[PDB]
Amino acid sequence: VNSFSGYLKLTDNVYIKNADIVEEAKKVKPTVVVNAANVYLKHGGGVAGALNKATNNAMQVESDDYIATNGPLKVGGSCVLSGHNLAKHCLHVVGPNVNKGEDIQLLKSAYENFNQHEVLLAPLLSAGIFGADPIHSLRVCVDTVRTNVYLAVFDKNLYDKLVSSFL
Ligand SMILES: O[C@H]1CCC[C@@H]1Nc1ncnc2[nH]ccc12
Ligand SMILES: [Cl-]
Repeated sequence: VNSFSGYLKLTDNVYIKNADIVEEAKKVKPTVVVNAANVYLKHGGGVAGALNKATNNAMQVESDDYIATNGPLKVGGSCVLSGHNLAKHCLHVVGPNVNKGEDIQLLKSAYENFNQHEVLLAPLLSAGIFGADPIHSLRVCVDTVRTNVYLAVFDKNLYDKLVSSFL
């Protein structure tokens, strides 16, 4: 039993809700919140900009030190950093950005990072301003993640579309 509330159950391990991931994180304080990161951990917009804003830019400060030490992530890769005031940990995961020409096949690799954590609050990778089809992202999530994932979908219209079209 966990404290996630109001989710629709899609499969044995995947749950979905129309919610602002920032407000959800502040309520649940999950062990792991997933960020929709880029390889530079430059948290400018979308989920990343919103999460970082909610940390008062502490996420960005921590991320800049991470990059200065380690260099950029790989597309499809991840790193674990602090969750600041939102969660114990933030798993920064880089899905391919279609608006940069990146290989959509890398979306499965991106979701594989979730399997290193027993429970996660997460967005749909590569959706939104990353330019992929969210229906496809949900399908890859369900077919790749085996741990317990609670998906927050900001856009109510998209949420309803994702539920109604889910196979
Ligand atoms: O699932 C994500 C992945 C792409 C579209 C969805 N959008 C959001 N859902 C919830 N909170 C959010 N805060 C900022 C953006 C956002
Ligand atoms: Cl977005």
